Amino acid sequence: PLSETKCTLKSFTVEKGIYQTSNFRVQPTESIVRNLCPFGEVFN
Amino acid sequence: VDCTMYICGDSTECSNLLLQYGSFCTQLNRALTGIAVEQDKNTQEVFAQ
Repeated sequence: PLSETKCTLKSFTVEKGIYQTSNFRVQPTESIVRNLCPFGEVFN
Repeated sequence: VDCTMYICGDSTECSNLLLQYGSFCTQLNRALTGIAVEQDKNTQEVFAQ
């Protein structure tokens, strides 16, 4: 996370202060998907 | 405001195209940061003299 900010300033000298590096996101673990056909009425 | 996420919701299909408009994504952050940085300079000079 330190090396990605130096690419934002394009400089090898990084002045004292706070710099905003690229954002982060939390990523998804899994997908959640949320009648009946009468095969008991056809086959039986 | 994150241009990449705002314009293109979490999807690279749109993220790729955004690369073709170049700095439009970044320079906005530079503009907004340019605002938000001095927003504390305002409160700085007004209240703390």
